[PDB]
Amino acid sequence: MDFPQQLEACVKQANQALSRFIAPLPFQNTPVVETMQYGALLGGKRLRPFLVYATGHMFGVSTNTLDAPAAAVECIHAYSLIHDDLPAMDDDDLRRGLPTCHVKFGEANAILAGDALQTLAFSILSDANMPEVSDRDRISMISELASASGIAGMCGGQALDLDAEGKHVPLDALERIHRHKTGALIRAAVRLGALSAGDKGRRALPVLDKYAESIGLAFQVQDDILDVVKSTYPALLGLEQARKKARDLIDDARQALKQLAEQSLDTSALEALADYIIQRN
Amino acid sequence: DFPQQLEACVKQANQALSRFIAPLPFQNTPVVETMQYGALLGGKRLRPFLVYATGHMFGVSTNTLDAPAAAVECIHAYSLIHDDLPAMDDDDLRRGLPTCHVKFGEANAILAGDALQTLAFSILSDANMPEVSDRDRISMISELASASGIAGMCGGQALDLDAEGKHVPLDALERIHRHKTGALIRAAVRLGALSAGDKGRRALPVLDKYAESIGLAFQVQDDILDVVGGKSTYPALLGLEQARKKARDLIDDARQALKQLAEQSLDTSALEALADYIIQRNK
Ligand SMILES: CC(C)CCOP(=O)(O)OP(=O)(O)O
Ligand SMILES: CC(C)CCOP(=O)(O)OP(=O)(O)O
Repeated sequence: MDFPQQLEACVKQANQALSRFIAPLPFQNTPVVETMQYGALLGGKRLRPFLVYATGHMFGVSTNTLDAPAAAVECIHAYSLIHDDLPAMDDDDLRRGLPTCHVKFGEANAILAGDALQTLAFSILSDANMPEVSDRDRISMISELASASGIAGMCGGQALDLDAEGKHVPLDALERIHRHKTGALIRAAVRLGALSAGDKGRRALPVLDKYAESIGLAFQVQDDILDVVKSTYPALLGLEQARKKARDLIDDARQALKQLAEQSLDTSALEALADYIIQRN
Repeated sequence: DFPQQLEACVKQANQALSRFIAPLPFQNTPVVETMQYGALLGGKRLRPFLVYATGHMFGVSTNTLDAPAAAVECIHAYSLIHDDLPAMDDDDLRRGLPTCHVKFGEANAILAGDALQTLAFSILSDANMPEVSDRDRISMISELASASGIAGMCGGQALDLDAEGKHVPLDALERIHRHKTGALIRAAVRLGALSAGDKGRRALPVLDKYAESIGLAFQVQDDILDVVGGKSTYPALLGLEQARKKARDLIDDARQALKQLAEQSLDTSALEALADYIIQRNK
């Protein structure tokens, strides 16, 4: 199967995993729970779950066990978008070809839905059945998701980003904003997949981190290029050197995978992802 | 002496809170300045009091209890920052001072509340709790999450909104409170007990009774004090004096639940003083 079919397949897996935890929730007939479902399940590429699944599978972890961190990272991802769309934030009327949550359900419902999705990520990690995941590793997973999603990571990146409005920050500052705003949660997806496998996965982390941060930045560069085809990669470097940048970052990602392949790990899915990113634009 | 124990637990909870907020990165950013303003300035710290009092009953150290005390207060703090927003309760003032969104703008207030919720989970998974088991630590995280999310606090805030000016009946009103404020108050007690482990876990059945009783009693008493100190309240549905009776009956339950524990060599004096304080407050 081609990567487009793989993405379709993961989207369906990520979607099941998501609904398996969302459907048993109380208050289903309320605007807020309806907003949570709209905001979490309708559209999206599910790249964070993909990373959890792909990384976990390399270490021989079942899809059942991985459904948990895959849904949990997507819950953090979904909540951030709901809050980021708010008029006080990015103020978006449309997302995923659909009116954003605050437009459809109202700001209060959007605020609460986002708040509750964050919490659900932690309930999932602390409650989901993961038969071969030790208690120590589960705490590492929770700890990782929390530092990556909070002020040290995602929130902290969003803070920096709003502060950078109208400041035309240099490339190094820009990459720092991205590393925290999106890099941290993408690194978390990979880290949760490997922690899932225990000590074996825990040893591949320094290399997996390099892969994750590199593809995290490569995604942002491609997004920026797609926008033209605040500071952005193209605005700072010019189109050609932004394309070069994405190519450089994917090379960095492949070097990381090279180290994993040398440890007899199947990097095919992670390699397929680097391939998909660089063929973009 | 109890009003002095409260001031003592407040200064302590604040220390705990600062312990976990101060070393965070980006200290010189509006968002972080907002988390500090919202978490630390003003408040009675009753949830932390519940954590400290329940834990101390089992001889758990304060240094250890600083974690669950700070974590529950972060959840509480974040809920107020978000609830104060114009789209929600729309409050310009709180604790006698401008609210977060008024002082720092909505964007910051939104982000700071989000980051405080995350911090609660970073505290429970990272804090040094030398005597706390991994299975218990996990139970402490699971509990905070269930109590704070759609099944607890957020779900209560929703029920409360979806009921905007609907004159809900008594059962619906109690359901709103049970989730909106009861769950987190019970979580405070449940976390204090969990840190102790086995001894604490066996006390939960009775501790929950105490927690649920005082949780509702706080709300009934708030309603009473709003009257003598449309949306449904206890005096509006029951009558002022029937609301007082209701609060009094709740504290009785709380005292009885505690007897059962004091009947197992547990010093319930602090939890007793709190139950008495609830029903006795005049402002
Ligand atoms: C483009 C956009 C505003 C949506 C943000 O999410 P994202 O593009 O980081 O999500 P993925 O790159 O993981 O698909
Ligand atoms: C004044 C008053 C007791 C009402 C404040 O209620 P709150 O929920 O903000 O805090 P408590 O639960 O500690 O009372």
